[PDB]
Amino acid sequence: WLSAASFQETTRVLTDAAINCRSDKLNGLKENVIIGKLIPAGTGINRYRNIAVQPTEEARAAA
Amino acid sequence: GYDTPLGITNPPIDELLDRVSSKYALVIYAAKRARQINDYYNQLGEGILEYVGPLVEPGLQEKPLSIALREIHADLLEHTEG
Amino acid sequence: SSSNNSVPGAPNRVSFAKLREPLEV
Amino acid sequence: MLISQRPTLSEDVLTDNRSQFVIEPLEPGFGYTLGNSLRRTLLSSIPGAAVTSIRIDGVLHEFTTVPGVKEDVTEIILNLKSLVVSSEEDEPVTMYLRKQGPGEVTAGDIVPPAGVTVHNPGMHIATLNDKGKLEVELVVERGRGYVPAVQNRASGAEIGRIPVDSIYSPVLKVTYKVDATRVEQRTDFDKLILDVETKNSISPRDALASAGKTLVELFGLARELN
Amino acid sequence: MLISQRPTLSEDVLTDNRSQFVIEPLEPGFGYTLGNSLRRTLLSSIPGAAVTSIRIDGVLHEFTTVPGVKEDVTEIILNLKSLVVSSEEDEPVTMYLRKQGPGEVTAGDIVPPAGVTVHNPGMHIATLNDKGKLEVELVVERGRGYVPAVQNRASGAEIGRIPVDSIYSPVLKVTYKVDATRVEQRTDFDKLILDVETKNSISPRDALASAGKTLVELFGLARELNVEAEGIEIGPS
Amino acid sequence: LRVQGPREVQIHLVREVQEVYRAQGVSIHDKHIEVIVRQMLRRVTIIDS
Amino acid sequence: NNPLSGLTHKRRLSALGPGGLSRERAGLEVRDVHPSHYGRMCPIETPEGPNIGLIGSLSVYARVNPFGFIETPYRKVVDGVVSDEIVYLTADEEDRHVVAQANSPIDADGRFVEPRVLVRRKAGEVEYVPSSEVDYMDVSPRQMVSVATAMIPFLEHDDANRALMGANMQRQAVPLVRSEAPLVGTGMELRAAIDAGDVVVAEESGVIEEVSADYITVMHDNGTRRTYRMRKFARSNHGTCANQCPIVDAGDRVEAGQVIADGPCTDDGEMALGKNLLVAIMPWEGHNYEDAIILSNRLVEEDVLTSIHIEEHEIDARDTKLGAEEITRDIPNISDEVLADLDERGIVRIGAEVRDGDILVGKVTPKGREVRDTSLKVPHGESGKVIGIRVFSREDEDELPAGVNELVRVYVAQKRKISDGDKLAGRHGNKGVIGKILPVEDMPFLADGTPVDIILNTHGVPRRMNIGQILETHLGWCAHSGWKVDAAKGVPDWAARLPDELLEAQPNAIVSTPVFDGAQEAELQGLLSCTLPNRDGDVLVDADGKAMLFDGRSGEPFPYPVTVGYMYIMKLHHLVDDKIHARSTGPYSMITQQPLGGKAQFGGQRFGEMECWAMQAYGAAYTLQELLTIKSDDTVGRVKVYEAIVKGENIPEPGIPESFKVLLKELQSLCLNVEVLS
Amino acid sequence: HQCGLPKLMALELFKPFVMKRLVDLNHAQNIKSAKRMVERQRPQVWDVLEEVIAEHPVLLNRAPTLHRLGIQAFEPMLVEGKAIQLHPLVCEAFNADFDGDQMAVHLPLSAEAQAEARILMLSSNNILSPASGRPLAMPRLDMVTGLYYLTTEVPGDTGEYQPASGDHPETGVYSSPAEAIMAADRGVLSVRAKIKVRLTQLRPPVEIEAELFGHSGWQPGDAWMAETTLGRVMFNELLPLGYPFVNKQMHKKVQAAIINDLAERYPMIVVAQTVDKLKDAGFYWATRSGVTVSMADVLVPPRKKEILDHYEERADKVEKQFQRGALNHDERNEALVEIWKEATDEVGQALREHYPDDNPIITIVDSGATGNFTQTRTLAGMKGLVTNPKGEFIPRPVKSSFREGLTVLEYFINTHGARKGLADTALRTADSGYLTRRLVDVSQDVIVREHDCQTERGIVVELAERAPDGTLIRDPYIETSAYARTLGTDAVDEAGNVIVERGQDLGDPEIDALLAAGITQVKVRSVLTCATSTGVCATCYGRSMATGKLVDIGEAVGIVAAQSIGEPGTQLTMRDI
RNA sequence: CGGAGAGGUA
Ligand SMILES: O=C(N[C@H](Cc1ccccc1)C(=O)Nc1ccccc1N1CCS(=O)(=O)CC1)c1ccccc1F
Ligand SMILES: [Mg+2]
Ligand SMILES: [Zn+2]
Repeated sequence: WLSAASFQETTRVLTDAAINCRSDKLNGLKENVIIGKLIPAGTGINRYRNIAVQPTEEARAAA
Repeated sequence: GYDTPLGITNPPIDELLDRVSSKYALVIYAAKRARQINDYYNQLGEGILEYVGPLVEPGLQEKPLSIALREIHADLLEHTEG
Repeated sequence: SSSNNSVPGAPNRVSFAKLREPLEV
Repeated sequence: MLISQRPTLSEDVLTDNRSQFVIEPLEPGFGYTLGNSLRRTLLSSIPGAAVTSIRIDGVLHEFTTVPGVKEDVTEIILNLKSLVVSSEEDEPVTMYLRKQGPGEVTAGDIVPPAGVTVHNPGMHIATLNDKGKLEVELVVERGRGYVPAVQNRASGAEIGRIPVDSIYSPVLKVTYKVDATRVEQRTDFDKLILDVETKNSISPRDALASAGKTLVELFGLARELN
Repeated sequence: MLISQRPTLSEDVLTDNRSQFVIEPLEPGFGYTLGNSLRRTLLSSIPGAAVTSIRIDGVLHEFTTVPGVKEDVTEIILNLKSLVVSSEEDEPVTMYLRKQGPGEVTAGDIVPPAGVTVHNPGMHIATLNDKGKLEVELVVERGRGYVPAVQNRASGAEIGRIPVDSIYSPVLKVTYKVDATRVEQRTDFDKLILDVETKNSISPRDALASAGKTLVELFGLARELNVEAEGIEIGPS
Repeated sequence: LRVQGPREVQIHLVREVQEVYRAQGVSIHDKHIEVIVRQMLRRVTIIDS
Repeated sequence: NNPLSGLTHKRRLSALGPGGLSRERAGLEVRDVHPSHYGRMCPIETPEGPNIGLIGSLSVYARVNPFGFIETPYRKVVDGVVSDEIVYLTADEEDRHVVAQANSPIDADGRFVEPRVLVRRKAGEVEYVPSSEVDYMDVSPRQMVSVATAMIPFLEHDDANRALMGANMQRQAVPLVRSEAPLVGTGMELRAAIDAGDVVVAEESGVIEEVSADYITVMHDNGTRRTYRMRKFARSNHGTCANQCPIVDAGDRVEAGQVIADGPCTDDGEMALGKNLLVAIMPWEGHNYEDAIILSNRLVEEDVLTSIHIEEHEIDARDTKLGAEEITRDIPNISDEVLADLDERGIVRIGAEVRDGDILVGKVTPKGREVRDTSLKVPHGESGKVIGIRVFSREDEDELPAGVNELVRVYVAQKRKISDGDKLAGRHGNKGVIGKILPVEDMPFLADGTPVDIILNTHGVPRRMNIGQILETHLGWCAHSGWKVDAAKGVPDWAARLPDELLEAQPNAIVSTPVFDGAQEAELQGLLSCTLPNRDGDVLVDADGKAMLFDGRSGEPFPYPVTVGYMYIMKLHHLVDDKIHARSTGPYSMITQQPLGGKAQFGGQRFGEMECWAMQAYGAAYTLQELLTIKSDDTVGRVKVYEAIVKGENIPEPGIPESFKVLLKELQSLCLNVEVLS
Repeated sequence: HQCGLPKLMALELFKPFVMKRLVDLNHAQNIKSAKRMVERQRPQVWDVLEEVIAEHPVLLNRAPTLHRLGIQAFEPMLVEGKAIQLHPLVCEAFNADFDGDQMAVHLPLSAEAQAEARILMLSSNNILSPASGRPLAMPRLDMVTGLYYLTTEVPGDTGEYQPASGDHPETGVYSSPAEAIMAADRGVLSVRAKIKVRLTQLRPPVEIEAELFGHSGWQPGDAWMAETTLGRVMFNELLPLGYPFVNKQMHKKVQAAIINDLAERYPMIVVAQTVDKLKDAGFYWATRSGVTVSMADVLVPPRKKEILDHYEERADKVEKQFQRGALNHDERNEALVEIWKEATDEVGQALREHYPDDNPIITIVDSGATGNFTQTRTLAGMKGLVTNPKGEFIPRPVKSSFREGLTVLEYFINTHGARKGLADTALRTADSGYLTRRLVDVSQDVIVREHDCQTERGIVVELAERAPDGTLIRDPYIETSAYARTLGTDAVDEAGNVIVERGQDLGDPEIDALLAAGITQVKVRSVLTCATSTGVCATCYGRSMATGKLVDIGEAVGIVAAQSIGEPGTQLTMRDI
């Protein structure tokens, strides 16, 4: 309902959502932009943002 | 087969993209390594905690991201995706 | 051949016009 | 096919401040390059003298008018921008101008000290009708090129001082033409004719000598290799 | 007056016959004043020697092919035109080339007089693959710059003469560029980056020195008009 | 869509948009229009609950 | 901006207002040119934005009758004989007749030379009709254009779009320190300058008695006198300078209606909005690429395109609930060096140089001693000379508003030279910013050694269908050089219809080519083919209008001849000094803790929705997150980021922005139960 | 990859970094002193600023941001002035000219933001258009004119090649390009004169290499005789070392093809360097190409009056037939719109035939730099037919050209049309943004999520339907339907072996092989049939048009699709269906 | 710097 209300017809969407008691799972680009969270695309995806970096054993020994 | 790269365009991006699966992986790789280098520099004034300093001879005022990209180019690191 | 003759102290600017103006602006 | 004749320079005096210099023989294709090098040096890097700032008696800035003169002080600055002065000193010197009553103020009314001299009396500066008095103090200085006005903040000057743009260029107009000799025996050479016109502050010979000294100094470094 | 830059010359060696010079601290506008004059002096002032004409036995009327030689006449002309030679005698000299039977004709198979020398003896000229013979005589002179072929209006001396374009200058190629070389509140100072390529008969440093000498001599003409006129002084090294 | 099926309407829409854009001399790959048309065909209307 | 802008502003007709059209709802058919506009509203001069077609300008000869309908004069013809009897007709009246053009051949009397005449009819229709059926006739071929559009030479050679742009851009020129009238004009400049009213005109005949930079005294014939005061270095509504200069001597005799002093953009009583510059029409090394312009350095050394701009700063001292905030030089915790320019009262001294952050009026307010400093400063990027101070004090029974004691005002002026980023323009819709300013030593120069002042690219002329600039360049070279038609044995056939007094001219001659009745192509060719030599005795521009130039950087002559001449360039009020802005931190809005917007507010650049779309398409998540959280409205993130940067640390993580909380509060105010589940 | 940034703006954007460095270098004792020093712009801050801004990327944006390339990252370098210096090769991407435009500058702070700006958004990494794959950072306008002039062969020029005449050998053959350059400097040779040259550092074309060296290869340093012009040697020296010699005149399309080949066969750094070199050469040679505008260059057709009289006779005959009872109003109007259309065409043809081939206007138009021949005909021929307030053509033509000057009644209607066009443009630009916003919203959550759904469905693309008599004719609209797609099933011809395997990018070589084998239709993978629950898979989407390789697993393709569809909406005019 | 209006640039 957040994405729909931010697009068009805010009043109608809000009244329908209130009557139906809709719950918004914040899974989307516009919703994450609104709440200030990392968008689930590009470099904000789990497989990318959770990379672990460390020097190699040989490079560490060469120190 | 190319003229010497100059400035932000060094090391070549084509060379870097061989080390990783995608460009996003390269972005996160370099960002995390740069954060590690900066933490090392900051803590050096107090003491070593968990990090390793530049693995390549840094420049006179080279910034952490450039050092991280040079270390990635000259194979010295390893990363694991999530 | 000039442009204007009504204003007293006007510069003498010569015109290429071939038509006479019956009415003044 | 080795010509062993060295170039020689000769002058033709068209008038007091205009002359032609002829240089020949030259290698084919070398006339334009030499001519343009000389022209650039003449037009850019010849030292001279110019007025750096002035101080009029009863004014505080250049956006005002003097009572009795028909020109606003800005127009007086623009008129003074056309002065040609030759200075023999190496430090700033001050000239004085003073006029009273009906008449015209011209560049011949300036009183220069020893060394400095005004070269174009009759220039025209302002006109005083009946009750106008003009008393302007001028500062002459030496330099080269074009230097914009130096603000009072940087110079630590008072409020009455009015900095002015300086143009230390004694040269006026320069051009060249090349006469080529292309015979079928390949005994070719060029002929360069350079015209120099100065604004009466110096002679074209002196400007050419200054350019030659500058160019010799610059090209002496490339010969240091040996 | 006195300048405040004192330009300095630097060299980068890219090969034994190619360098790249730099004159960094030049006043604004003196990059183009110096670069074009220096390039022209490099390319058209240094003296040298080259083959001016040749005469090949067996070809008089039609310049298409030489019997017993794989290569046509134009290839021979281009090969001899690439010979690097140095001569001292002012007047033209005459060489001779002659190899008999199968083999490879090389620039080292000629015997020049004591006044001439060949700097690339290994250069290839022609191959004899039909049990033939070759006999060509070369004419070498001294000069400066590039001189196209001079037509032989007086053919009475010989009818087999073939004039060729002479590359007298020992400098082959030159280029220059200008950039910006300052940050101290000023980004308008010029740079000059010459890229000189020369023959095997002289190194680029010697060519640059000779060009500087010639330019100094040329501008001494202007300097002599008034020896006490005021200019600009770079100052002592 | 009611007569021929979803694939036919998909090709119809893609062809119509592509021809409208080609008439002016603009080149766009079909994959973008396919993305949009895919987004336009995602639901079904119920008949019997 | 200048007299032309105000004159055209007064003669303006607008369709939108309390009882008119809407700037958005208006359709495409109310913005169109109607056949009934001919002679009543100009079809060229309109805005370019959403007001396209809704605001127009009155025509030259038009007037409004008592009922409010625009009229226009027509010359009556009887039995095919054009008489001299002007009658004004409304559109509905005009629709009942057929009117011929002003360019209809005549035979020294009213009789039409040709048997059939092309005439205008009711609904925008033209037909050939016998000469005995013609009712009326236009009074000139410029009856449809307006004042600003009538000052474009060779208008009929320019397409509508570029003519519209040129008419609009003539009203944006800034007055320059010194003015000069065009070499080639049209004649609608003397009257335009006189009617605008920025010049001083002699009301009655007399002899000038005393002339000074401040006044003129005229001794009338009947023994009376009248003194005219000149407004010097005044400030316009747009910050320009309005300075008047006398142009008469101490013994000259004047006539009633004669111009007695000049104005901002006037030269001898004629509009002078620009300068005449020697132009080249070649492409040059990519510096004039894609509408950019290349200028010589002479235009800066000689103050050719210099302007004076004046700023106004004011501060007031209120009563305040705390009480009695005062203007004085005693400001706490300020070095005595910083107070050097202030006088005893507490205001700067006239003639003092002021820079950014400098004190203009020292003031202290009792915030509660607790007296703080609330002095007047010089805004960012502003400087100049203090040229005047006006102070109103309630103690001197001044009509000040309620609750204020002092209202000091300060004026600072600065001269601006031409620099990269400033906007130039000609009269034919050609515009561009200054890409570069070259030394005089490396500009293309003619055989006699004359550098060219400006270089315009070739690739912009033929595509935009404004070929009147090339014709203006040719005629400008002809006028500057001078000419003499060699009519030794009769006048040449191309000069048969050329007016006498136009067969010869001196160097720097001013000529006029009216808007629709001016110079032809054959006449231009003829004039180009016969021009006077230069000082040495050589002709630099050949019969094609093209000259052979030299390369100023290498000295080699360019392989092919280039087109050179003189055209009229104006300096537009779009200077880059007023457009550069940067920010790192500053004021924030109170309802939502986001940066303020505006150069004057020291605001931030908006990162709208389409930029967010672009960032999402790139796949850049961290950049977008930081832009939205820690650069805009993360109250603690901002301070933490600043601390981290001023130290050697790395940036922290962001948090919830304040706008989301404001949205939640508004939704709750709408009686909606919004909750965040975890 | 560089942009010029004003010093005064750089000092303000990088304020905290400059303060930190001032404190570090002992120019101030605390942060307040450094802050005041920066506020006062003391002479000690510029030196530290120069080093502070080094290798710190900066984002530049110009509104409206119609597509992705409206934001790009550069490497700032301080300049003197208050205007920003923009590279000429990014104007097309930004859609920016220099008549008064302005741009915004943004500074990334964190390490991740800098990494994104330096990898994802760098200007030299975005050369190709994401919507179609065509290059956007390539020469245009002045550069095209310069390269077209350089790589042109003019018969019978100076120093041209001459065969042996029986008394002297061949003339016009040079032993190296250095000798040719020396001859050109001496004025004995022309850059556009056909010659014979010996080349050792340029790779011969495929035919010459095959018939001259064979198997082994060119092996730089091998000499071969070329028959071209000197300008073409100069142009080919600006291309990579191993690129085969190109002997052609460089129309804009030829340059675009060259750039596409380089992009698809070389790393992007080489492509960026090549485009920089081409920019330099084109700008240098456009100055010496001798293109100007003068009224002597605007030639008028020599027989316009005769053609106009010929067609006026037809118009008069039709009008008199209407005056008699033979046809109604509409028939007369249609007949008069015809006749005059043909007259305009004939005048255009005569104008085209009259002009010389080296005229500046003809050269600019034919070079592909900018413009078209309709404008040339309007300028030098006649404008032609105009349109009524309803859009229909008027039966009366405008017979004057802008070189002669339209009359006052031919200018009124011209202005009517021009203002109508301007208003329509405003309405169209207002209408396109709404469609773009709706398209973005509908498909904002279509994102690549897998690498392969292993689906067996697909779509069939015609791919050069066959001819009736028997022949394969390539389908005109094949690059937007068959290229950048993955195969769904093996391609087999007349019971033969598979020509292209399943899961192939299906580029130019694959399509050419398919056409040679004699197979028209091929089944491909499409997003319309992707089986992934959320988003799409890389194989179904296929190649990424911007990158030229299989799309990544995080790419947001819906926004790219929306921006690609909606961007060319103003060009697409708003013209009972 | 909260709101309304007017004008202008791309
Ligand atoms: O038509 C011409 N010129 C007329 C000239 C005119 C202007 C004003 C009043 C009366 C006549 C025109 O501008 N019309 C006009 C002006 C504005 C809007 C509509 C109209 N029209 C078009 C001709 S329409 O279909 O009959 C009826 C409506 C003309 C003259 C010479 C050569 C070619 C031409 F196309
Ligand atoms: Mg623009
Ligand atoms: Zn799939």
